[PDB]
Amino acid sequence: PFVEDWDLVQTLGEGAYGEVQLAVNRVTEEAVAVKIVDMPENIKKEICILKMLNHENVIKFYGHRREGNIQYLFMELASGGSLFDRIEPDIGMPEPDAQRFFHQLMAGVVYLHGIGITHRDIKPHNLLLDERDNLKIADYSLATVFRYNNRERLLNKMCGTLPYVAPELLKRREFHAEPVDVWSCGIVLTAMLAGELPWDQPSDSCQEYSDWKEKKTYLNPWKKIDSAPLALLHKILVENPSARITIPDIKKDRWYNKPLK
Ligand SMILES: CNc1nc(Nc2ccc(C(=O)N3CCOCC3)cc2OC)nc2[nH]cc(Cl)c12
Ligand SMILES: [Cl-]
Ligand code: NA
Repeated sequence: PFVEDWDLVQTLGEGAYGEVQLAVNRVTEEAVAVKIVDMPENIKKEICILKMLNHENVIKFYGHRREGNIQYLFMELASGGSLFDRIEPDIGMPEPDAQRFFHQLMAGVVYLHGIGITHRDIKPHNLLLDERDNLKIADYSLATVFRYNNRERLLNKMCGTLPYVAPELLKRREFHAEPVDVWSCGIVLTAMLAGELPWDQPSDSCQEYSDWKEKKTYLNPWKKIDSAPLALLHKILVENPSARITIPDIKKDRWYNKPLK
């Protein structure tokens, strides 16, 4: 299987709609990633957002080709695979590696927000790694514009992944985009530091979430996390989105700025 000059050589991942393949150019040996979609107002938006992206912690879009019912979206390859696969279950990863990834994730998210794009599904499966283990935010199939001509639009559509999703998204008819992405970054931070997700969803009927709101940090996963990163998580995973820490203030946090191995 192939497309114009590229061979499709290995399945890198399966998706709801699609598949991502390792594409290797027959002549040049360049290797890229190609997302293959069967059957497009949506993918029209997606491609449009994809052509905006230019930042070292965001997956680069190379171009696309339509061949019948199939669209081929060519993108930078992340040959390190996903962050998901660097997280040891029940353990996490070393704190200095978690911090570095968190810095890189912030740099990507600030970039996105700066161009008025929200990603809306930040989680370790969507955070890929290049050959030097530089983090790249991938998959813009749920991404959308929240700021345009310097005017913010609130969101109303429910989407994302329940364990990463902010509580306002389940309780409010409309909500601001930025604090939803900040929240998912805090759940990613927890996963990195504890190798476990704290709750099934941030709802009033989920006991693990009530436990957090009651500050029972002698329970897992919090008891596995050092007090400095945990103090940051206390400012990110705040139920009311107007009281939640913003990225400019994350950048002032004591753990964020702590030198580590
Ligand atoms: C899954 N999506 C993607 N995947 C990749 N790369 C890779 C992802 C996973 C692996 C990986 O460990 N494997 C082991 C298990 O069998 C599959 C490959 C390797 C990758 O590269 C060589 N690069 C992308 N760039 C944009 C998207 Cl979107 C994307
Ligand atoms: Cl996890
Ligand atoms: Na698991």
